[PDB]
Amino acid sequence: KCKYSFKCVNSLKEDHNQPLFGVQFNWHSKEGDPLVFATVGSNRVTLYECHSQGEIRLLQSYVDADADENFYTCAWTYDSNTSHPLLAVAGSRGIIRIINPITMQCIKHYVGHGNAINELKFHPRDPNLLLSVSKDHALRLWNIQTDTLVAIFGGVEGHRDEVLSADYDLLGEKIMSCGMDHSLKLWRINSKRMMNAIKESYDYNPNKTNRPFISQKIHFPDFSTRDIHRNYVDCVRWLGDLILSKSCENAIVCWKPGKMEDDIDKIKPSESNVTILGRFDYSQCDIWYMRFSMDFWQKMLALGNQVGKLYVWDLEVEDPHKAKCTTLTHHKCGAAIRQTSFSRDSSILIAVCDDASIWRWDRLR
Amino acid sequence: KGPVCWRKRVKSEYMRLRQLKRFRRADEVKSMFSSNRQKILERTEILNQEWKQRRIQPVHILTSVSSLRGTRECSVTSDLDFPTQVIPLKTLNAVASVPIMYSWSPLQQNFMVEDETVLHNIPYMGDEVLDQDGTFIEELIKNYDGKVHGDRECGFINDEIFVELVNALGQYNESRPPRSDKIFEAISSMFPDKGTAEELKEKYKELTEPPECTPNIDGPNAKSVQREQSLHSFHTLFCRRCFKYDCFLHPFHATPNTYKRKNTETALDNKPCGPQCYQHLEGAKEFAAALTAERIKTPNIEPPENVEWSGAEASMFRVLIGTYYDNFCAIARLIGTKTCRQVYEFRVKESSIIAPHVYNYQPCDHPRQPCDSSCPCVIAQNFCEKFCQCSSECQNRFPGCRCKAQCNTKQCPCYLAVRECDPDLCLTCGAADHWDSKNVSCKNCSIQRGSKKHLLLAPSDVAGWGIFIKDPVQKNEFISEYCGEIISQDEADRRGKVYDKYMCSFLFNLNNDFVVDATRKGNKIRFANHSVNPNCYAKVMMVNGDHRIGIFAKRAIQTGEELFFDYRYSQADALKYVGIE
Amino acid sequence: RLQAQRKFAQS
Amino acid sequence: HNRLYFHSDTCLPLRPQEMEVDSEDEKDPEWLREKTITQIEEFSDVNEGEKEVMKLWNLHVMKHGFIADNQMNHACMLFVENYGQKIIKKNLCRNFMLHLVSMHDFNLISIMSIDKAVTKLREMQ
Amino acid sequence: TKAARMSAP
Ligand SMILES: Nc1ncnc2c1ncn2[C@@H]1O[C@H](CSCC[C@H](N)C(=O)O)[C@@H](O)[C@H]1O
Ligand SMILES: [Zn+2]
Ligand SMILES: [Zn+2]
Ligand SMILES: [Zn+2]
Ligand SMILES: [Zn+2]
Ligand SMILES: [Zn+2]
Ligand SMILES: [Zn+2]
Ligand SMILES: [Zn+2]
Ligand SMILES: [Zn+2]
Repeated sequence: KCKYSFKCVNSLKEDHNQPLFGVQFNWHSKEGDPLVFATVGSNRVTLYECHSQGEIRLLQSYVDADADENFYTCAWTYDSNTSHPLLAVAGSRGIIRIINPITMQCIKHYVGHGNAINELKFHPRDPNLLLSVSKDHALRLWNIQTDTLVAIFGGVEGHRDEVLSADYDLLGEKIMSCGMDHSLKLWRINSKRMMNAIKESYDYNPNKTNRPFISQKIHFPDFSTRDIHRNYVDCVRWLGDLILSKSCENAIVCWKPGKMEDDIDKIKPSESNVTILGRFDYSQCDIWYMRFSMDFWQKMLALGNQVGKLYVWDLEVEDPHKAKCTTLTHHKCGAAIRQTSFSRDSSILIAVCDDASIWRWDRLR
Repeated sequence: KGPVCWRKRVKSEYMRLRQLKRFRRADEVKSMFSSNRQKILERTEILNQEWKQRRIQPVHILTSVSSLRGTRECSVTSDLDFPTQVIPLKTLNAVASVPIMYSWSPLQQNFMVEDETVLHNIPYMGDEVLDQDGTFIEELIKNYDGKVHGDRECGFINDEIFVELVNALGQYNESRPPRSDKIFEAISSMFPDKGTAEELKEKYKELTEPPECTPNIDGPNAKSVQREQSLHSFHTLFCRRCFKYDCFLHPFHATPNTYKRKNTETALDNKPCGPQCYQHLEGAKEFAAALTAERIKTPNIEPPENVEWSGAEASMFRVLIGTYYDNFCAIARLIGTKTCRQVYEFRVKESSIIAPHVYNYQPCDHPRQPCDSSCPCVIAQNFCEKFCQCSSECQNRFPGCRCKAQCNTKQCPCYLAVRECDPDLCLTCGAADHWDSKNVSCKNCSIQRGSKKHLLLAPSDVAGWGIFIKDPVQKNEFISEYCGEIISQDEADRRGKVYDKYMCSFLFNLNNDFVVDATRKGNKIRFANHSVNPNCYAKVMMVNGDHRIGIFAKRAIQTGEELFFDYRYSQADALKYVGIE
Repeated sequence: RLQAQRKFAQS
Repeated sequence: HNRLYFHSDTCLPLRPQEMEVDSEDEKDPEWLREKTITQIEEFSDVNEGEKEVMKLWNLHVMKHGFIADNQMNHACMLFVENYGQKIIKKNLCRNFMLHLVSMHDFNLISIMSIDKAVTKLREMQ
Repeated sequence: TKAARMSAP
């Protein structure tokens, strides 16, 4: 048959009715602490708390003073010294704002990008390393501790159009990115050049020197291909050493650089080959900017489509897939589902929509 | 044979191959999935442990002190029939926005770029536009011959599958082509992005595949080789104009009379080497002079010394005689591991073996005949240059200037022809002068020397980003070159359609053949805005065989002024904004 | 054919 | 004063202590240097070999910005003063001689500079 | 088709 089963315990709708483009559970909270998630839409970011059973408690909501600002994405981190949770939001105006919910104040802002930021990510091992990808065709890596721009991942072999998504690997050693140009580009950050640049970002102090921090500028990815997809690529995730990415092709494709045998850490930039291992079939997702997510243990994969249908897949399945996916639909959920988010435990599955609706799905007892 | 019958058979063959490869790979991928799941498990565990050590005190909420009624509220409604939740709204304040900029690589000199026949991206401007007017996207695809990556009936293709398809095509076919020319047309139709068929034909050859090559002279495999083969790579790949190998600015190869040199000079008598030199019995200098005199037309009583000649040594000898012409004295010193006597011996052994509007400038090489109405230079209405392989005294060459000093007036023939001085011809003014102190008596060589002024990036008072000059400059002083990619007029038209729709273009016309595009890679002056009353002007000067754009001050310019120049448009595409104050 | 994919549904 | 200026590579603002713009002399783009190395290696049918000596030369002329032919005598001399030590490590001595022969064929260097260069190279052997 | 381009005399 199929796994896993959920039921829709609650649905809530925000007051602006603008699309919610991002949702993120706070996976940083210690176990035994309530499951928190954030949503970004319109010009505001709002925080909610999940309580048994089916109740979602509205915790906090912040708005940008600029009416034109529109948030697209958010991501969670912590300040390892005071141990607070920290939330970052970025959007159309191309500015990254950092909300500290304990202080309920915007402590930091970074405006180096030329255009809208499509996605945000945090380093698994380093909470101060924030990766921002933009419509200006660039990825930027920031050290939020020293307020320094570590590196810019754009240039001659950079993306030709908007960068839509990026994802660190589990270990934080490499980045995979994708964008409108149809290309997925691999950027290693375990190289000496990068490891050293991060280290120097920490040592940087503006009160100590008249010079600016010299941000490394990487014009050349360690691998690149346009042979996977045939249109804009809007979501890319690392599945172990394999890549999961989607296009307006109605399937999430699981592929890898090189020939079947080739190790990911033995891939040279000139490499021509990619190998498709398998596909995750779906329907009626033709619009771009439709993201999928996974749970922490990467056992289940979730993607909402544009007609309010969510698909959930089992990543422990042997062979295609093909079959089979568990599909859950609701009669009042008809708008497009921009993003999903699992809680740290796989118990809850949030989905957010074009019509400002939020949908809570819980797992089996 | 049928034109659609090949494609039909190709499509079916492609479907059949994709199947069995996948049926076979399923075995491997299933093995790889488990392996990958193992890596996932280990690494998720390492992240999970690191999480256990951390305590974050998350999930706090605040209401107090009670709302003062001057704060807006956020309301969320629920299907669950629970009462609606209302929270005060916390404003995020006062972050300045930076003008829009798409990323670009920096350049000091222009960069040659081949035309791209298929655009690999459809610009997204149109969701807010709501497709109107859509004819623009349709006409945009017209310019690429309807070729976008990837538009095709078939779904997936990769190098591994592509080779198998060509092989399966070859076996399908009577025999043999051996490798078919008709077929690359058939699959190029199924794959507009992969086409043209000849590009596929070259790409197939690339993947399939060391003759003809010359192994390393400095190598374990050095072989005895003729002088042309040993130099075949340096001659064929070196650029005479800018002195690099496989340069970024000049597409054409050797002429190839340019690498041929004068046989002289000076064929002189030099002796002794010495002392273990090639002497002194008849045929030392005599048989040598006889052999080269016998070879040109169209003794040696002592026995030669017994030595062994390596591949490298012989090939190097064959190279050195081409350039030193029987000066065995010098050959032996450079070969180093042989002596003047032994070089001569080898030459003697070798002799007794038996063989079995403005147009972009390009050099002309019609070796004996003169530069007349058939010469491409005069056809083009351009002077011949130092790069031309014509006569030293060709009437169509440009002489330099004999100026004393700055030669920034019409009296300098260089300046008057809208040409910068030549460091190889303008030997009096100082264009040839000391390179390191780059400010020099000749003020007509700034573009060659990149003597550009310091420019400052800041939000324009006029539009988006603008550029500002740090320190003041006087009238007609050189500010900077307008660098960028160099592209054909056709390629500029395709890029232009999208730039015009986007409403901004960094396009600058160079000459009939090429346009300079500062969009993807360029330099700081690219941010200069348009103004009908500008403070700067543009000269397309001709610089050492290249056309280069120069931005100069039309007037005296004070510190921190924003620089503007007249674009030469009709126009309101879309400025429309000149000028403030 | 293949067309430019959009960000939102028609209505 | 104050107009606020920004860096071109990195759109971060320019603090008043940094400008002082710019003491550094412009420029050689680093990406161009990496492009050339990766482009030479791309050659099917070229010596290892020949590629390495070409890469060294390309980097050398790019670094100093040679415009003229009269510079090429001084250029071949500099190339041993700076890259000669690395040429000996890689056993590129004879390909560097081929380069000198080529450069003479193209009419850039005097023949007295072939000997004068191999002499200086072997003088540091 | 004539994409706008900058010019000089
Ligand atoms: N005077 C002017 N008024 C309105 N737009 C201008 C302008 N001068 C330049 N531009 C815009 O800039 C393009 C030239 S590139 C000049 C840099 C640009 N102002 C920027 O901020 O990035 C033009 O196609 C136009 O879109
Ligand atoms: Zn060149
Ligand atoms: Zn001698
Ligand atoms: Zn001539
Ligand atoms: Zn001629
Ligand atoms: Zn000529
Ligand atoms: Zn002159
Ligand atoms: Zn002059
Ligand atoms: Zn002069």
